Amino acid sequence: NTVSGVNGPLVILEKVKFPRYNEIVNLTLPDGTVRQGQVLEIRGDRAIVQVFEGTSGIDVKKTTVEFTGESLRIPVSEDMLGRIFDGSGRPIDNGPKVFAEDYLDINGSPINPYARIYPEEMISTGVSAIDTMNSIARGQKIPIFSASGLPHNEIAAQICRQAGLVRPTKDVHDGHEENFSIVFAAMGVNLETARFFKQDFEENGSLERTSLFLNLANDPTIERIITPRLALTTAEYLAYQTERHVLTILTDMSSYADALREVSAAREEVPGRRGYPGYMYTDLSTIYERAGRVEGRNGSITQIPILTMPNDDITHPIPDLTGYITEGQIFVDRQLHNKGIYPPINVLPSLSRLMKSAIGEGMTRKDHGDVSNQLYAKYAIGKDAAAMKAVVGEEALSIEDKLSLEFLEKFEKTFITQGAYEDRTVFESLDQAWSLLRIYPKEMLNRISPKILDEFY
Amino acid sequence: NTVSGVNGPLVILEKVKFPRYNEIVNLTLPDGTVRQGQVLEIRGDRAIVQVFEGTSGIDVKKTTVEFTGESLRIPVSEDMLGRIFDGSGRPIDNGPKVFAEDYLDINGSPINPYARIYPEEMISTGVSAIDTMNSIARGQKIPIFSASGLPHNEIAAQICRQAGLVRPTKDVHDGHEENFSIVFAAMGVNLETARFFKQDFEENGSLERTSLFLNLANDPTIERIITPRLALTTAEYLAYQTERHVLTILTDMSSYADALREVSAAREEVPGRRGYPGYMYTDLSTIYERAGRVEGRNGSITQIPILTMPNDDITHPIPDLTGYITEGQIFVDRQLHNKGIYPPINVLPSLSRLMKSAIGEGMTRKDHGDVSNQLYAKYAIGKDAAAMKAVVGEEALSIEDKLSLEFLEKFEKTFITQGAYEDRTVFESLDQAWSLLRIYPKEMLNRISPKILDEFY
Amino acid sequence: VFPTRMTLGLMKTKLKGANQGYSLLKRKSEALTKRFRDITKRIDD
Amino acid sequence: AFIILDEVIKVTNRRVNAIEHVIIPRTENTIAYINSELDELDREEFYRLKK
Amino acid sequence: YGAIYSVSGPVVIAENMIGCAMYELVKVGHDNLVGEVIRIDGDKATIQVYEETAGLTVGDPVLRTGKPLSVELGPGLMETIYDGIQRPLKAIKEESQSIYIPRGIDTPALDRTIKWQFTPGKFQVGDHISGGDIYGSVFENSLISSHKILLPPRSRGTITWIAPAGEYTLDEKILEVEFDGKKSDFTLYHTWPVRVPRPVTEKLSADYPLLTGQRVLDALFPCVQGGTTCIPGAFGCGKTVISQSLSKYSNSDAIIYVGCGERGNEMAEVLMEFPELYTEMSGTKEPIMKRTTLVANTSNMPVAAREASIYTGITLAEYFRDQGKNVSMIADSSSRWAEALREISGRLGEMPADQGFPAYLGAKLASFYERAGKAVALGSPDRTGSVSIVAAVSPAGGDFSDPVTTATLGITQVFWGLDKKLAQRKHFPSINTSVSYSKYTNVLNKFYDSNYPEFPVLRDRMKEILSNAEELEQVVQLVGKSALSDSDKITLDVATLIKEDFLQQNGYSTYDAFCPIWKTFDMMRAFISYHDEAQKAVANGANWSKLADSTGDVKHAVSSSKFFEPSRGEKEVHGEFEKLLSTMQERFAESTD
Amino acid sequence: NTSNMPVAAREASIYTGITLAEYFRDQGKNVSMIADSSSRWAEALREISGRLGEMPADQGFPAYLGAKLASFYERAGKAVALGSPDRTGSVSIVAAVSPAGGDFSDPVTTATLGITQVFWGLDKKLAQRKHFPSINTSVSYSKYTNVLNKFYDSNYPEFP
Amino acid sequence: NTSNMPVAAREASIYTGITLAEYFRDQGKNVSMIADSSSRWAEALREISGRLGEMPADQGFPAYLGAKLASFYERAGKAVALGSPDRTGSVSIVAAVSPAGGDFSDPVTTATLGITQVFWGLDKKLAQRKHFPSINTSVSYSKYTNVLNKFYDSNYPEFP
Repeated sequence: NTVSGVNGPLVILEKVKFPRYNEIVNLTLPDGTVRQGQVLEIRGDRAIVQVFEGTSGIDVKKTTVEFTGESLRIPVSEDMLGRIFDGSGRPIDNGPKVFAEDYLDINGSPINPYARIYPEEMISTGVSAIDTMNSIARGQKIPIFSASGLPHNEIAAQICRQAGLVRPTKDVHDGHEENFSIVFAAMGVNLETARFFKQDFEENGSLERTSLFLNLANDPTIERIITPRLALTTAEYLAYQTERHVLTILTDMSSYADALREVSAAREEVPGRRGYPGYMYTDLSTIYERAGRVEGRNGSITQIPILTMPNDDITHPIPDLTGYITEGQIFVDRQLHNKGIYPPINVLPSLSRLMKSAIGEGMTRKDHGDVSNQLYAKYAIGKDAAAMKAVVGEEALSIEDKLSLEFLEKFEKTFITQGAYEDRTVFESLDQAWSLLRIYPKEMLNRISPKILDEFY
Repeated sequence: NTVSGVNGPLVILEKVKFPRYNEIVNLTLPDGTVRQGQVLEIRGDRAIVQVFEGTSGIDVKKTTVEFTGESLRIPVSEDMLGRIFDGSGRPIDNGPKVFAEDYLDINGSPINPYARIYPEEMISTGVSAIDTMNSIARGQKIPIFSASGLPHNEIAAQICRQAGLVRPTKDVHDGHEENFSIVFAAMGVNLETARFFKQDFEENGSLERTSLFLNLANDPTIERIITPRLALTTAEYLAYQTERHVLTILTDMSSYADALREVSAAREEVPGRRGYPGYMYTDLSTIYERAGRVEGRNGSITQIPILTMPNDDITHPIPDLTGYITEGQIFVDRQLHNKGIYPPINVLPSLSRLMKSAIGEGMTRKDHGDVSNQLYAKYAIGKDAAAMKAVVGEEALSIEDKLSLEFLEKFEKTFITQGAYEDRTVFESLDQAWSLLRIYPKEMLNRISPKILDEFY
Repeated sequence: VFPTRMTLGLMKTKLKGANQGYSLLKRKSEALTKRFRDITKRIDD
Repeated sequence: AFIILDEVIKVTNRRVNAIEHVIIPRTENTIAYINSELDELDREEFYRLKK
Repeated sequence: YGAIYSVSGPVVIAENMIGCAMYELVKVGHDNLVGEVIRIDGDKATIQVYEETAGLTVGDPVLRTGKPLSVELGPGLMETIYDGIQRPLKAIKEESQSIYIPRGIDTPALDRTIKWQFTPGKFQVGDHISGGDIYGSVFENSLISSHKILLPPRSRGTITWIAPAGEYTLDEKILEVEFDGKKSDFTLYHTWPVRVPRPVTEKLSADYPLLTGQRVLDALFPCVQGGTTCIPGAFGCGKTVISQSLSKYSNSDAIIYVGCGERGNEMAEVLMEFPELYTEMSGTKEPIMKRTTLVANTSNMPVAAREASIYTGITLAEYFRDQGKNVSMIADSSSRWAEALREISGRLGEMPADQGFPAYLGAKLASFYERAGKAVALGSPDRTGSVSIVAAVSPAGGDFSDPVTTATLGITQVFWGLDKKLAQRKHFPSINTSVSYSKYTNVLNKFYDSNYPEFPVLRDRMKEILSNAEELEQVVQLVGKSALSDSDKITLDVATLIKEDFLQQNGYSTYDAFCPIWKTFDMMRAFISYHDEAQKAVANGANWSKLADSTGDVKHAVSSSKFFEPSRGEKEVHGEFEKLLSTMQERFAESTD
Repeated sequence: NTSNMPVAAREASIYTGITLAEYFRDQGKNVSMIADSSSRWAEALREISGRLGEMPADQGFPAYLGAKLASFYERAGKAVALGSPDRTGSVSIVAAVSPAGGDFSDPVTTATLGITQVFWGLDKKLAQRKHFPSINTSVSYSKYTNVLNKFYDSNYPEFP
Repeated sequence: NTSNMPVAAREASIYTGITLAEYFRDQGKNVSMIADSSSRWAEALREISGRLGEMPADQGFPAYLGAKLASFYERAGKAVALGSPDRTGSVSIVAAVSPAGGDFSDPVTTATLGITQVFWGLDKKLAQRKHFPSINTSVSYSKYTNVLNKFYDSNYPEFP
């Protein structure tokens, strides 16, 4: 019938019981302009919609409604790469015409792929601080935790730029002979940043290989969050159906989170813990749904979501819920940034707990696990000692602590300092780790089994 | 009328408004299962009940309700000592009924059968550390505040079992010539832990002296709050009518805080900081109202509540509010527990607001108040002196502090370390005290009168 | 700036650290100063 | 020995005063501001839900 | 019957629904999705649907089946990986071509076309029977019969029919009992509501220790069987790795491993790793797997699916306890069960009461732990079973005094620490000595005492060394190292030895990561024998530095204790350790003089 | 009133005392009013607030709190009684407070120091030594001192 | 606009002032839009949610705050002019905010910082020594710096 109300951007339509869940409605406004909307809820002789398009143009009773009859599904095809899309599907290149071979649920309730084969072979980044410390295996969801007051967007662009030199690094490792695709999902991203991102892919030559779904925050909130979900589904098509390897970079998770809070405020749902919802977890798990190695056991979808800590803490709702769903984390420091070490990653609270499983032989060493353990322990002591120097004085310090102070500086300025376009092989990165480690003799190193130590010292 | 609905713990019944408040209702299920509840709220043709057992498994048109016509009361007798009850006052004997001589309402009493008279006679727990430094008196409440780094129930058991072995020692001293009784309430105890308490009373011979009312961790939150009210009324009967001093042991108050916090003081209503109600005070105060010296003037109920501090916190609402109503506290610590000290009781953060003044003279010597000044002082100085030893050595350590260093050790290892079933009278406790102070000369015990000191040294 | 939620456990222990430190180093100081006075007098003579 | 004592007393005195003035009151100011924020979250949460 | 009133979230509300209970099984819509009516508010029933809604229409019919939602406990439980309400995942891979079925499918609880071996028990014609009695068995482990098929509670009467030994289907009769008229015919499986406990005749205190195998766990306090245990986390503490290590090392009859709302990658890890691992006693086909029955639920499955997880798993453990088997239940993470309770709270849109957590949260936790415990088996034959629960926790509320961690530490009886910082630096599983207690220690240690170990005396001194170490640690930081006496240096120095050998645990099982309890006592015996000698030397005159040089050879050995194996000295302890006690004495006499 | 006895009686307690006291001020009687304790008293209010289902304010303690504390201290003081005789009385309120939530910076205590003109501390060490009140010269102040030293100087003392 | 001058004026102020900058951008003019002070705008969202009866989100500031701010910055940029002659115009936003919790931990500062590319801090300790505008390396960045310093390098300076 007609709009009962509009409260914020959300619309209450008083209509009949033929729409399904996540079924599209088409709002006919008397301005000669159609807007589209998706049912958040269907309820008795009413629907709660948030409109994807516009935000005004509403009328009280001069509105007319009609149901689209079709629930939101993605047209996914063999060629989706080398094209620029928006999640709203607007023409900026492509967007409404993108080819189709299947229509797939965003929900991902039919196919739902999930590992049942262990995180298999190594994935390269050419960053020592990612590969050595945490290590990445196919199908892994390891997150990059960044901060605000520092550019989180810049750390996403370095990962983008060095990505796709990565496929050659894997080629070298052998047992990877299949296509590489990047599926890039932008949500809450600025117009200037968007252009940057486009640039990174282009310079490597991965533009041809990448599919972009773009949303900005001037598009309605519900749309913004659907945009990466559509993109993961497209990734899933590539991964399962034509047995390709997909790395999907999903930025910005804070932005996904921002939407969640706004949505719900007079529905059955209502925002819970700390002003961020109590069902915030489910929303993150839908993104995690389409992650792991795919069925048939070739190809994988690997996922590195980009998360920003807004006050530089893990106790805040956005980093806290996420890190639990993840299987370790990578920690970005403000202090290495200010000094001018790029990319600035502190390894102190960084671990990925499937490091053992991720690494294997023939592409990574057996010493690899051992090597990470050594760097943490010394790096940790060095930090602890620098703090005591400050208050009490150098009467507390000892000779061992001097080795440690010296070890902090060598680690920060050699291991963590590298290019934005300077890619490496995994074997080199372990060789440089060793160099730093040479300053403690064998008897003060005990984070490696002594058997392994004698070989590589 | 039939059940309208159940939303969480709270049950909505459409049943008519003719039942009174505190009125027991019987849920008649088609599964041959009868469950009882007490009306939380009686309203106009609806009632909200929380069910004593279960909350789910009822229907809305195959479960019907009947009103008993009798409100929540306990059949009170003195044949209840040596008998095992649950958390409604029903037996778990598997033999004969409770037995009554009166029916007393459980709410903090209908009539309030207490008077306010200052404490004047010692109550003994059979452990030197509690009794000398922070004495217990008739109608005075001093809780044991312990933490989840301790085996808090296991310590709780030692206090309780050693009680009432005190009564023949007091009898020779002439402080108690009228019987001892124990009323034990378990709230939120484990099946195995519950068993330990019981076996400890059998061994000591203290089973005959106690009645146990049991609430298990798996029984409803409303069952759990009913449990101490049963114990205190039973104590009030023993105390008022047959003139017994009755020592009531309520472990664990922390579970009690949990039941209230969860529902029955946060049903849909707004609680204060950290989810723990602001009227949690009001509830605590009900328990304290049914405790104290009673008509007879050889009858009192002395109370030792056990509160377990979540993580050892001093900014959490639970120890702070409870702590205002009670007259001091005994603080237990983690530090002593590690060293191998049992029971690990420290008397320095601890306080008993009225030491000599609370307790009497006739069954305790006059030296108790004086000795406590010396033991406390030395103990304080003693903590500090050990930290100093570690740095300075013993080549420049102070003489006063050198004796205090050795004093810290003995105070722990003999005055605070005792057996499992080792019982010590108050006279005895006093003698040990002087033995530890005997090492210091008179010129480092200068806060005491030469007459008393010359006798007691 | 300072953490949004739960610095308090940490800050509690920071508070404790600080406070123990002041006591012990004042004792260490107290012993050095006490000995030094005695040595000063020996020396003048 | 007296000369080494002479040196050490100056260092040790600096430290007692340094913990006292800079560290302890910084620690008071921080602990209070985050305690009050933290409490505000628990109470406002309840207030929004209740309303 | 009913008409769908709202579909809101993955939560569905349906009108015209009365005569429905709060345990009733309901099928939602005309696609017939699996559901359960959790609560009812008036004519409108609030139903959680354990599959997602991506096109569920309003006004479609909802059919109450007329019975509760239960799970089948019967044949086919082991050597199989299941979902939150149990439907063969393996069958689903092949048929549905997807890891779990599409929304709007229903698959049967067990394989229906698979036939099993019935053996008749000790209850024949005219013998009286009751619940938890063994009417028969199936075989589901090679060396043993791991599964006793028992009569459900509140089933009684006298037997008209016992089927003789042979192959039957699980839907076909093997037992009939006559009570109040014909009570029923019974089949190989039985249904039991999973939200509801399985009764016990009586509980008898945990007093039987049985390995954990991990070096640290065995050391601070003894290992326990029939106990209840909390181990911290942060989902970056090598929680998966110790779980796999834990499965191999426990020698219990049966294990239930429950992934509450896990990664999917974690579920791959265990499903793949288990058949490669050799059972320590004597192997079986695909050894560890065959003795494990798996409930493997991911977090990406709805909130409904994750709440049935913990429940069905404990119900398999409680049946097994009643069967006469000692069970290890490993739950990872109990904080993810609690995370789920929050999600249902947000979806239902109820007010919090527990710091951003639902009203029912404290009570639900408390109820779970009680179902676990050491017991004398339910039934008239009387057998021994126990369930030991090892439960992982992690924060979930942004606080260090969080509702999940606090209410669980109360109901638990063994508490062994774990620090995130140590674990990353390489010391997993980590342990915090001042943030630990165990109530079962007193009886268990005394058990190890009688068998050979001098165990009680050692345990108290290990903690003591570590206590003094914390006190020392603050002085060491501040003043420095240049002020501590000879005695104090040792305390730190022996503390190093324990930190090195127990807290670190090298590998899955490589570097002899498996320590038996008797080996652990020997590892400890070597350090404390050294401590007492070491304490005497400094006291009788010998500089810390001098004492360290002179100890030399015996110190390197005790340092090297973890690579060594006890299977080449005796079979559980090392001849090398016995020789070590003589060497200590000899060294000491030379060095002192 | 002990805290166990009904909450009406706790809240009415200060009120009943001030009205009674004020009447004695009208009678021409100098009254000493001793209250123990206002921290408890703020708590009586917070309890009532949560039961009813109104929102309390700062630190979980109510909105009405501050106006109620404030009215109470300003009610007490030296006055000439109503009516033609004009007899002089006084009401002096000495209220005790303790920490509430265990922090002594919480709203209750801090609100009351601002209103007060008189402060006299308590210290555990000084109390053990038998010094009562347990005051030194910085745990205590009086701003009433000025007028008071002037009053005493008049009487004969060289007091200021 | 003035402090209690109509809340429509305050809420609208930022939108109207950016619309005027955009008209000018389309002619191919460079504009600099100095918003002073948008903290007060943030206070205006706080008010709009409460008066309406909507529930807000973290720290009594709604979450609709964050989307509404992001849309405002996106209307800015360097641009190629609307219309067929083609020119380049700009709308360059520099916006002040403030604390609201006496920290930079409050929802207002952190949300606006999330979006931003240039960050120029605030230092109370430096402000006392008489320094204005007071910034520090540790509280400021510009992601434009790299490209900017090269530009400055051309003009004569050793700037990078």
